[PDB]
Amino acid sequence: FRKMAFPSGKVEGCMVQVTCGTTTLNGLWLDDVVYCPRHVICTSEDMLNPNYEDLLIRKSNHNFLVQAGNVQLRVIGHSMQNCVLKLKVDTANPKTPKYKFVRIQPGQTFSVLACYNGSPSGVYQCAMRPNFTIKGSFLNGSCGSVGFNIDYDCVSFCYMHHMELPTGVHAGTDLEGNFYGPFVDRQTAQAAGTDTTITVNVLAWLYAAVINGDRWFLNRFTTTLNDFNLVAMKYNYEPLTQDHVDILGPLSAQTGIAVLDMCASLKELLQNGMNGRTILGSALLEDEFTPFDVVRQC
Amino acid sequence: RKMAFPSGKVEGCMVQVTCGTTTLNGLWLDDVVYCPRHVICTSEDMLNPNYEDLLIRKSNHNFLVQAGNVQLRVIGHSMQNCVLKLKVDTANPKTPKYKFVRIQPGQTFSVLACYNGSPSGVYQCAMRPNFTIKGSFLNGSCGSVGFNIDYDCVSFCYMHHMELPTGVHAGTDLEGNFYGPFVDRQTAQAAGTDTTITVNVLAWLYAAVINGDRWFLNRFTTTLNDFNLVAMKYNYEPLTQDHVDILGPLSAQTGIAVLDMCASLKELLQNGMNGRTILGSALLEDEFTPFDVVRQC
Repeated sequence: FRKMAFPSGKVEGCMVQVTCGTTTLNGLWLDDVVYCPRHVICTSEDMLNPNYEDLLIRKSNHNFLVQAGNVQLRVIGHSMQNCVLKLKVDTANPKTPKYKFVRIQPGQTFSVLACYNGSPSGVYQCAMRPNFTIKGSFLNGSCGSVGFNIDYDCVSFCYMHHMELPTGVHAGTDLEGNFYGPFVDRQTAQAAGTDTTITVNVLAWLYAAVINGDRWFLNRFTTTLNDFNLVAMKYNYEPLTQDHVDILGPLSAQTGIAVLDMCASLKELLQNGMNGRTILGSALLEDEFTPFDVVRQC
Repeated sequence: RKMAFPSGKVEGCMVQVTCGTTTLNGLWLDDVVYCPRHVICTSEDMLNPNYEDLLIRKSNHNFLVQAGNVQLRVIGHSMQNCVLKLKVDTANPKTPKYKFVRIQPGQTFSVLACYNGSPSGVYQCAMRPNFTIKGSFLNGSCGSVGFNIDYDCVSFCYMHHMELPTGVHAGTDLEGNFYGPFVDRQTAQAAGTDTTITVNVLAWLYAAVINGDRWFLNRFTTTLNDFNLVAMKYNYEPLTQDHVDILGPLSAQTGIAVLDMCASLKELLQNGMNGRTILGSALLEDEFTPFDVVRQC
């Protein structure tokens, strides 16, 4: 089983480079506006304690060198929405796809077009962790790269990359500029909270392995909902809510295995390990597959 | 993380090819459409098709090439080996700069998997030693292509043809030559025993020490002959001298000579990883090449 990213074409055409001062990073070009992280304007001296309203009011339109591959791009206006700098530009992007700006919730999956200096470098599928971070591959220069789902024509932009956190993990905002998590585009001592496993996702990953013909982890047991949580907590798993149960109903009725019976297997797998075995090619319990993802690609 | 190429230069090449009641994918590049030759076969045909014969009878009006909504009219058809080349009336505007390439086992490429011509998603992939490739597709995904990009330039490696009982896939290079001992005929085929790609494990292990996974090292050193004897009994492909020189760039940037790293690997092949993981896998993953590692470090 393969983690599958979305075909990045519609995003590729919106990736531009944005420069301010000595700083350069990526921006997102939709419809005569260019979205980018607001720290493009800090001197990294300003990073310890930046007054953004003060640094921005000291900037002219001409202070923003914006390039889209070959051609410059005139900035005729500039404003700030929460942590995102919104750059009015001379020309509307003709490759603007159909889009929306979505704020996802932790556990949900999306794809990331990692870029450098406005050049797309690669694409990958990841997940927002319960502690509001993204475990990803970002060299210095990924700032501004975006996270999205594509649905029919419609790119659902849900994430823009801002910061690396000491843990090695990545913090960003939605495309409105509100951070995911207790993180601030500033140089504090913010550490990521304690990560947890997305219990609802590993369960859905377990149905897929049965659907693709693996039954060896099941058993004869079942478990109350409360009993299952009190056990999984001990392994740093996210509580399983009645909402999480309902979400799984589809995948249950397709396989014939009740959702709490399936939790009975997760309990056994957590107590035993896999005894040398694997599941869809992993020796780990995979939490970056959501119920939606499993229904689509199985 | 595993990191596929930007897909949009290829997305704008995916078209649908229907012939009878098989419908699969095709690649449209400058007035030709590329496609598995087993589109011209049916229920009973593909139990032993004579392909030269099945195609000398059919004509252009047995092929339905659709680029989304716009239908392309086919104005000539030829085979190469197992690729079917349908000439069409309209040259593709979105045609990119491109080469046909044939990759080697243990090389990586990106699969832009599509269904009836519209692309589903992209993933990163390796050509296994047994010449199959791991993961899953299903019914509609033949004609989905594999590729690398270098500079402006899409290098096409692969075209999906077959699935096999292992749960794994079989395809040709873009010139119609099969990768592996497989045929575009519906009778019983199987992967050979696949082996693990030794030089990609070493490049992975380097990528670990490049990110401060520093504990699987030892102060020790095996050598090429003594290491390969291990390789043979854990079903790892042998390490070569070209395998070492390739890893120089990564040995240069660590202090870790390549054979030292091999002693580390042996004691993981023997003992195991002993509880811990390396970059969050309990497996010694081997679908990252030395170039892949550097391209992302």
